[PDB]
Amino acid sequence: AEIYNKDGNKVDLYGKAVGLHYFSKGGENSYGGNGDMTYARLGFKGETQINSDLTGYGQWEYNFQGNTGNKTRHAFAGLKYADVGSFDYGRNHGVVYDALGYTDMLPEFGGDTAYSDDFFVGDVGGVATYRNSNFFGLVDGLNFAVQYLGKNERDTARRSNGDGVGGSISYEYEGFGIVGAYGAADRTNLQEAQPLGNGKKAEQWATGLKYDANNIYLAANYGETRNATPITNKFTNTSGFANKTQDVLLVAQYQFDFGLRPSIAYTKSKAKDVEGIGDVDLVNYFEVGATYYFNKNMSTYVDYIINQIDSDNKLGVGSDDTVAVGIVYQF
Amino acid sequence: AEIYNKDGNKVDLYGKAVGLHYFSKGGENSYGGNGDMTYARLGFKGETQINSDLTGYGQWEYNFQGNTGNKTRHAFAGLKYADVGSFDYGRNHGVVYDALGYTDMLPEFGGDTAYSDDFFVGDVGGVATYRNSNFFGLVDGLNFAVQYLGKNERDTARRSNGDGVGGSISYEYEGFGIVGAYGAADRTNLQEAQPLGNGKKAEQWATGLKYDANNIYLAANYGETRNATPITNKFTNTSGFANKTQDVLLVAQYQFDFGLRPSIAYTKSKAKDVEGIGDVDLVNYFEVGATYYFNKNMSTYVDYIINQIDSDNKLGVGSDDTVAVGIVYQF
Amino acid sequence: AEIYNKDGNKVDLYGKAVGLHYFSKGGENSYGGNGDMTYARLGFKGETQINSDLTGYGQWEYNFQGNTGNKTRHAFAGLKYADVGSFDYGRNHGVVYDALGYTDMLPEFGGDTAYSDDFFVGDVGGVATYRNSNFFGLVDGLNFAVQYLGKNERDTARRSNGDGVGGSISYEYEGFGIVGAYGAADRTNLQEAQPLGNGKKAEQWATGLKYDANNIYLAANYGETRNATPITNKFTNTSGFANKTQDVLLVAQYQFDFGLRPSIAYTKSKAKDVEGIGDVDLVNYFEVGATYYFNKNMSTYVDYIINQIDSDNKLGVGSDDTVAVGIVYQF
Ligand SMILES: [Zn+2]
Ligand SMILES: [Zn+2]
Ligand SMILES: [Zn+2]
Repeated sequence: AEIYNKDGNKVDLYGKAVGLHYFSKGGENSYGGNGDMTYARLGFKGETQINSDLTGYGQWEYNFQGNTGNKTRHAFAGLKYADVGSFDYGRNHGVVYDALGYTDMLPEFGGDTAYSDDFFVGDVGGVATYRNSNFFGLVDGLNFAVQYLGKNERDTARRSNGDGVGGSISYEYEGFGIVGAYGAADRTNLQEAQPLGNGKKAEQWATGLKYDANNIYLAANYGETRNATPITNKFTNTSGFANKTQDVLLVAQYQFDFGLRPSIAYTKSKAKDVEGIGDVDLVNYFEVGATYYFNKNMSTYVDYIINQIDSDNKLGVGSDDTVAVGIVYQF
Repeated sequence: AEIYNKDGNKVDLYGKAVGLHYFSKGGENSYGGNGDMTYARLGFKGETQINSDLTGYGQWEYNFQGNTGNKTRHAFAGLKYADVGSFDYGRNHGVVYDALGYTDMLPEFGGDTAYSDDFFVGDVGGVATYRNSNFFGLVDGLNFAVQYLGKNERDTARRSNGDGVGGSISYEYEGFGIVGAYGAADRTNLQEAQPLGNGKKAEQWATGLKYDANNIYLAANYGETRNATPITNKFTNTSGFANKTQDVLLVAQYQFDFGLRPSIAYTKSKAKDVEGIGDVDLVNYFEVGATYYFNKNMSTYVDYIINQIDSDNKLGVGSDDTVAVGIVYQF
Repeated sequence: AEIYNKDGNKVDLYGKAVGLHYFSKGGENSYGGNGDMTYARLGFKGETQINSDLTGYGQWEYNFQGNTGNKTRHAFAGLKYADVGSFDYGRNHGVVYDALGYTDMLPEFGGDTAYSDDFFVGDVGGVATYRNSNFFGLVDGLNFAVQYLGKNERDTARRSNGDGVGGSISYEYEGFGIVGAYGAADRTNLQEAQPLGNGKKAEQWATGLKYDANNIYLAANYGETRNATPITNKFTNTSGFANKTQDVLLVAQYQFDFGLRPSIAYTKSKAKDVEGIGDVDLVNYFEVGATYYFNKNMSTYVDYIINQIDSDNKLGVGSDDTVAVGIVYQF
């Protein structure tokens, strides 16, 4: 929904309402919880044409919970020059999300390893991102990004980070996409004080393949982290980071013409060398679900998580299944 | 204010600014308090036409305090089919508000028994509501709704609830409306732990008549609750629910052509079998007030509460008068 | 960006995204801090034409932090009559900001003495403001305002205030503006309980000159306060108000045609008769900075604060420099 178009400036307002309910046994010990999870979104996107070759842009988006959970998701501005690329700064996706966003396609769940405020894998504040598409207008399909992560010292370890760099490479050909991304940063003094996880530097990287054509969507991600994945020991009420993780995400979806979109997926996340515990799974589930698209504005969906986590998990990660049911209006 | 109209999708943005001040003696012991109460509202309403017979819709609205008090008020989406009715899920009005909203017409106050997060009587999160108007297109004026209330377990008893059902019937003829509504739900374990109120099931119901024609508005509500009205003993700092309440609300207003709209009202709420106290009034006042409408966008108002609560109230409910003065811009 | 124009009602939606980073040594002991400070703004402005001579209006604006700091900035409505003036009530600027806003022109910093929730000098809630421009349509350039400040009793002393009055006079001629403003109010019981600052009445006043023409901007402010400037003793973790302050702000800026806008400024704030301390500076710095305007929608900026505060400051006010870098998209 555009609200302004004059002097080469465009503004688009957008938002959605999501009525959303989670079902689990009784649901402290489930994958997703139990109860109401309804929320709304509001944001704008602006693009201004400064000259023939240069464009300016900003974007904001907020999450309002309708059930705590109220969050800015995007807040950034930047410039794009003809074939040199684009620069922007703000709260934006980490560059490793260039890989991980390949499998972030399920109706409600999925994307379990794209934590917010976790350096590079997800929704993070204070990142400057240089981006180049089709490699200086020379090689169509080939894209790359480099990103500087500013130091964020905050009250909790979970949401803090030090100075860091990362980058991504992508190639997109005949309906396929392959991607690799890597990032490293300093850990804050407070993080290194935490019980779990130890090391001066944190690191995250992932690769990915996707196929997005002929009403099919199929994507696979492999990632590894060092000292970067936040974990909590629900038994001893201890927090920190996992020294190493190894994560696999697979998704397969097909889009029927009449608007039904079934989905199957798998997610497995394993921490290694966790202080006190050793090897323990963080995430392990299959997902079967479907979305029904009535049109570009309206949809409903059901998202079942068959949880492979064992009830005897040592970190006390929840072992029960959760199904989400959701109805969505967006503009 | 519509911002989109193409492909049978409409989006309306709306909001208002309310400059608002309350006056009381000195005002801990007043009906309404004392000081600034200014606030703003923002929301959207969308409607998409899926086919000949089916429509999709969503709605969101937020309250921003300008003086804590920041709240989502509506967040829901749903579908409406030609003469079968409508279904929606989200944060919405309880179905008992179908009755109580008859007397919710005063400039600033009123509607004292339509608590938020109180099962069925007001603004509540996690409700699926089926609605039918003109009874399958057969009997004009006759409407009914049934509603399922999902279990909401939260940190305080006041804002939690268990699984529940409710319904409403309404008839609207020659300027009149009559309505009855009823709802029952399980109380959470935490609620039953509270000092005040005891019982496994909570219940609320109300009836109402209104006359809304010839520039007149006249409405009466009677309600009763069991184990559902939140009460606080300000003497002993004790909380819970009233075992029984009996509530009466009357309103009478006339709209002058030149934009003045005087208003008189009465509200009385009595709790019975309150643990330790017995019978005690929660609300007891007369209201005299007026709104001046300059047009569809601008208005000011004054709202005087003559408080009948006695200073010796045993729950320490406040006994002093409050007048509100308010100026409002809306679009 | 206007979204409505029919029946003499106009609504303008507006907002901006600001990617913003502060740089300081290591930055507890700096002027501005250190890290990400990105934020977004959203607001509307409405104007309705009631009759030939009378107009209604409302305005709201919110600040969303993207890094706590989420705030309503404006929320008010009012009426303007042909040559009698205008009245409005809400969260608005104190009338002393009529003076202080002259020097509030730097890219990111500046305006250090226009505290929010500080009676009269800045962003304050619960003020009714009468305003008259060109003195009843008789003397072009000559303007005045009188303002009543309602009592705000809150949990902290810093953000509370009692009943008060203030006013301002302004003259604007051939590119110049001169202004004087004054305000006085009661201090709340809680404020008078604080360690620092003592007196029953608080007072603030300031004068100002500005020159705003030929691509130049030049402004000077002098102010004094009594018992109104909030100060904190970071050594002993003590709070309150300064018994007296004396504040000077100077700014000089030039706007190049091609969009560069260099800026130099000076700010000095001195508290006197501070309980335990005596005479101590609160603010003391030079600013050199520049903004680059690409157009009416896009801009970037750098803002350097050369901090004159001494490391041996007795209130433990921070002594290090801070440079801000920022990119801005607005509509
Ligand atoms: Zn995002
Ligand atoms: Zn409502
Ligand atoms: Zn302001």
